[PDB]
Amino acid sequence: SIWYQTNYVVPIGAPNTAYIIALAAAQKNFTMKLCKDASDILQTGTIQ
Amino acid sequence: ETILEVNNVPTNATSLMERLRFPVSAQAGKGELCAVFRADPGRNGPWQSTLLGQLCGYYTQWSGSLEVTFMFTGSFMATGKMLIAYTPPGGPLPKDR
Amino acid sequence: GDRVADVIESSIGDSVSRALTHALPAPTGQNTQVSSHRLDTGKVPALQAAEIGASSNASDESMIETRCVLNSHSTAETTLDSFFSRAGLVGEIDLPLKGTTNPNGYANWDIDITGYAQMRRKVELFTYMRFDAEFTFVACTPTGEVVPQLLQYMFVPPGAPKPDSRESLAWQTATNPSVFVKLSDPPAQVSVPFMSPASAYQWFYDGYPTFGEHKQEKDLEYGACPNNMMGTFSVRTVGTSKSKYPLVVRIYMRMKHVRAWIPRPMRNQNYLFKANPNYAGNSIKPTGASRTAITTL
Amino acid sequence: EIGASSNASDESMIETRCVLNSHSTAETTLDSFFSRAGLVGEIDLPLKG
Amino acid sequence: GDRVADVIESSIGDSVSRALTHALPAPTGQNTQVSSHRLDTGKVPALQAAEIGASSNASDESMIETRCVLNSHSTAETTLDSFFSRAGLVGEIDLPLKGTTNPNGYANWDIDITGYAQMRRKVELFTYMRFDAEFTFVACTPTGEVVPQLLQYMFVPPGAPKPDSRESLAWQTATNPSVFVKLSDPPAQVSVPFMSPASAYQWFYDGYPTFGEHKQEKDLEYGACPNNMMGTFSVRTVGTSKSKYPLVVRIYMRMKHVRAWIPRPMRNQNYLFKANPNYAGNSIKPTGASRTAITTL
Amino acid sequence: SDRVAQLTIGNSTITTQEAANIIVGYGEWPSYCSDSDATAVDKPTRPDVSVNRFYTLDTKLWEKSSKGWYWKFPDVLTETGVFGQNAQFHYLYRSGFCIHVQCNASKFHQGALLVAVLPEYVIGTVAGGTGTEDTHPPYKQTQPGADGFELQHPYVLDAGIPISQLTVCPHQWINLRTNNCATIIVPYINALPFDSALNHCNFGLLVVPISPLDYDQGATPVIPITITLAPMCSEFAGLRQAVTQ
Amino acid sequence: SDRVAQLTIGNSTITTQEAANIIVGYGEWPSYCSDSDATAVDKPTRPDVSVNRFYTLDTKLWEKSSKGWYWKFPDVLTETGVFGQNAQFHYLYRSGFCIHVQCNASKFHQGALLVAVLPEYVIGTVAGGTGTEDTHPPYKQTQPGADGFELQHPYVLDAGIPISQLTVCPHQWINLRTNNCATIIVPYINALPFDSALNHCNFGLLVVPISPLDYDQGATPVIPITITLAPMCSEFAGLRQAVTQ
Ligand SMILES: C[C@H](CCOc1ccc(I)cc1)CCN1CCN(c2ccncc2)C1=O
Ligand SMILES: C[C@H](CCOc1ccc(I)cc1)CCN1CCN(c2ccncc2)C1=O
Repeated sequence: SIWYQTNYVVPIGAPNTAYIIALAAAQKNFTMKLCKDASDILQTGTIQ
Repeated sequence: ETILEVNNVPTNATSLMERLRFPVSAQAGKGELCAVFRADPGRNGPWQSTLLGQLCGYYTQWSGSLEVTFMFTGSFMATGKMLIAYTPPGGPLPKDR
Repeated sequence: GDRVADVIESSIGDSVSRALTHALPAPTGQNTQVSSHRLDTGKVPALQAAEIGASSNASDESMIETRCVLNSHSTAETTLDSFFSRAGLVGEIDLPLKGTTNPNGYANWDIDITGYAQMRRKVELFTYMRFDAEFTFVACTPTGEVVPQLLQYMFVPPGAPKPDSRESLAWQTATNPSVFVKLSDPPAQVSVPFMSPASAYQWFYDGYPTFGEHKQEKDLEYGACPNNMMGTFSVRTVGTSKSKYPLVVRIYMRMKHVRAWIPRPMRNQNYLFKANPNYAGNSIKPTGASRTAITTL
Repeated sequence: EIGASSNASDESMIETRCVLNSHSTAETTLDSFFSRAGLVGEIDLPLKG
Repeated sequence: GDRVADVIESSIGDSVSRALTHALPAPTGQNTQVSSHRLDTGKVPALQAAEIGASSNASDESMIETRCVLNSHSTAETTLDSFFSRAGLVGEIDLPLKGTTNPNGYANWDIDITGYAQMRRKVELFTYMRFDAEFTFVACTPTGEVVPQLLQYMFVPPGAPKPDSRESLAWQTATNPSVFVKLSDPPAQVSVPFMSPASAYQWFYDGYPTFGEHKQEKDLEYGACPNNMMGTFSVRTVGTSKSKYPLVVRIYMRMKHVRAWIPRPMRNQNYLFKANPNYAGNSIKPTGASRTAITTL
Repeated sequence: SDRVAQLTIGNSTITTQEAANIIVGYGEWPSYCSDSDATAVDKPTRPDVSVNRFYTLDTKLWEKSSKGWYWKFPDVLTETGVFGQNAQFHYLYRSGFCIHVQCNASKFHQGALLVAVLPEYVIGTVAGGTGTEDTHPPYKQTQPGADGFELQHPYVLDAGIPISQLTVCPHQWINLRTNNCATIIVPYINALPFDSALNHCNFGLLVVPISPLDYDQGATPVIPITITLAPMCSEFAGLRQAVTQ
Repeated sequence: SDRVAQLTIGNSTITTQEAANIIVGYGEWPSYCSDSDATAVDKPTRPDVSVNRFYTLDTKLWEKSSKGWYWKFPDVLTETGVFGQNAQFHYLYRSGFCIHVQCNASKFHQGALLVAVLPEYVIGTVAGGTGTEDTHPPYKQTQPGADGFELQHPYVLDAGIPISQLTVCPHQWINLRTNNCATIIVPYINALPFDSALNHCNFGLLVVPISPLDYDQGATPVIPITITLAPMCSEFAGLRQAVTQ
């Protein structure tokens, strides 16, 4: 969860709204196991 | 790192690029809530936009710490302090800061 | 740094679990040693105090005059692998033509071996078990006849798409393991590893899988531990058209490389459901045969 | 903006204990991922068609 | 024993309080060294950042061209003992003949020195103080006359019976310390040790002396710390009959062997009560003199 | 010399002059989780004395017709003292236990209680009597809290298993003519290094009279049975707000 | 290099890119009580990470006319997280504190807050105005809890002493054109080794605007001030039932 600790303060002349971009990934202690097919299958009918 | 679609609400084609970023703006100083999302990487939701989330779908089990880096794209003159929290299992959606 | 005495001398953090007993080699039954009459005071092997919680330490030698007996009887057939490494039925999957169950030429079976008493009672002697396994699939028609039909078995791990039909895209099986075999071939057979996220599977879990209120409608989840749910086993006739023959698939499991912890009392009431130890209250029967009087055979 | 992923680790963001991680990375190698037979073609040879 | 790494390497228990500053000897004021013009970039002693919370480090030498000055001025008169070891009035006890106060020839005085501004303001510069003291008792009639009257002063520690009259049995003083002296003798004088149960007396205690609800009628106890209440000082004329003369006893205290901790701002509003820092709200005056304009003297 | 005993841990001390030794379950003492078995990365909190002490939670009355009772651990303590708080504020928990069941009578009373510890004590229902209804035990029966719960059918331990074989678990007997208490020390038992003190009960404590209590008219008829227990080597992790369930 | 900073303790981390160094009160770091200064004999409990972490308790709004506020320690935390529980269950308590007052604005705003720590901050009353009534401050004013309390007469710190000399106490200033936070570390201050966290407040935190907040119409007018604090080297003793006061 993300909360406002203080407040987005800006002076006269600058936008009252700005955006944040989130970038995620895994740490170096991350591993995976038990290979399986993905939940999605990107095909409806036959691919011609 | 890949872009996490925290703001996964818009669905019409013309507004899809808006999922890539969420906003912040001048508030009323009441420690208001900005956004929330589950940290589950292999679960439907924001994580599905990341390469981690997709690769994750090819494996039944995972283990490890995750990391999310937030980049503020406001103007240089804009300032602010945010509280980003991670609530381990059992803790319900925090009602307040 | 640590300066106050109570901190320096504390045992907070000791990861070495002190053990009071150690395993010794016992390939054969213990021998019997010679013994003679003993008319002593102070010595009293026959007298015990069961309250303590330990079994009697009294031996043959101390209760009667014994001879010497060199016991060479082996203890090998009572090891865990010897006991469990015997293939037994743990699943049956029906693929009928005209039916109420699977009249679509495919079937999904939740991997749970608790639907069969013989096997179930054996494993439930232990609380935790870690092991690998060898699965064998015996297929034929309901009369036990063998027909030229090709089948596909596929392992669908939790999170992978479960086929919804005989023609599902999921049968492309690009990542899931699949086995293609004919009913005419010998039984298919494969080795399966220990796949739980836990250090061991457990036949008993006294708790709930999630947090929150546990109201009536959610009591179906008491005792459900995801760590035991390994996924789905799917089977289909390999064709876009319905098979000409009704089929039956019997699934046999043979554990190997077994380890078990915490023994428990053995089931003495008939099983009713896979998911729990529920028993029929109106039919609580004694563990065994009964007689008319304690003073008569 | 630099283009690199965060270098921040668990140890530097919170007080951590020692954990000896023995989890294998073997099942995520290229061969482990791709060396699984999958359908890539279907050829029909019907009688009347 | 301790085995897990986080326990072995923890600092939980360090009783050695790391100090960032150490006291140096300073018997005299610092000397001034010679200095010359400096026309540098990067160097900037005059510029400070008060926000940090520290005082300026800029010195005379770095702000102007100075000569050499050997400063031999002493710092001795500003030590704690030099400042406090000066006897001052801390109590007055009246023993009138015909009166409304103590017309019985005896009086009980609660040992509290906060009834006198001069002394009080000095000690309140520090939060905690540990010291011994020398008490001097000056007695005479109200005109300052000396009369042949014998008196008895007695120290009644908390828990000892407070005399209830001039003839009380408590004046037997078998264990309490008492001083018998005539108004004609020089002032009585004795040494008192540091008697608190705490490592130091404290002129400010932000709390309550007991647990429980702290309702209106009990707010009289906010700030009351028993550790500062050393007992009662009792005085009487020595006789079963009333004295023929009215008396006044002035109590002077001179601290010695003083130690103080945590300096505080100094009182700037008139004192009103012994027990608290209450001030007159309708008369909040500036700390000092004022003027008409900031640009005029 | 094996009959007398004192158990001191934390700020609590227990005494007994009619004991029957001490049982250390499965032959091993409670120990903190090693750095190799552990998986969670955050530094744990090990309160020590404030939580590893003797708590006396409940007292039942033994009667000529009592059936027996059971308590679940750590369910019984989740709402008591500093241990409870730590169990609520933290997601992860692990610890051992020292259980001391008390019950004294006179040299003229008789009876025998079996005191045992059964790991993963899953409870079952009578399935509607005929065994056709797939009923399930309610939260108040699976996690009875400190009041424990009374066995409906002791012979099968309300779980379809013979109580006659319960002795295969760490246990002691309280035979009135012999002792007035049982003492069992239990290490952490689970297939995981830490778990939720709320959602998972590692084991259950069973106190069942196998030999019925008896005495003649005129002897004190009120024979209590008290349960005292102390956590051991308590470790907690995954901090956040308190949660009761 | 003195402007940037990260404070990590427990499972909490604070960052700032406009700091003004760190103040360590009276020149010394918090330390656990030594075996020679101690007097209580029971073994203490030192929770460590579960209690020594950053807690963000309150947010006030700085205005062109604000007078200033104060909070009492450890009063502010007695009802929060695991620290609160330990402070309630135990008679004795001692610890240090790391205080981080936050307040950011824009390069076009101006103002200066004085952030200080005053030990034994005893509060006084206006004595009925004329100074004849011997009034006393109510419990809600002496121990305001987490909401703190607003100064009635800042010039004299509601205690008859000049705020102009408050700088003689550990302090920092939050001058908007210079920094957006103050950081003060405070050791245990008392004439005793341990004390009640309930009946005695070791010190008070004062946040008073000396130079009034100002800005032109059009700039964000909502300038919050948030209080985050972390106990350090917390030690507790004299265990028993929980008590709120
Ligand atoms: C050995 C099986 C897993 C077999 O996995 C596969 C996987 C692929 C294939 I091809 C064949 C079998 C697990 C059996 N277990 C693990 C514990 N468990 C269980 C069932 C009901 N209640 C508790 C535990 C249970 O049924
Ligand atoms: C030096 C005195 C004790 C004098 O004790 C004796 C004892 C015997 C005799 I004969 C004379 C004097 C204590 C003074 N103090 C200690 C602190 N204190 C106090 C008063 C009001 N508010 C806080 C503290 C206060 O008034």
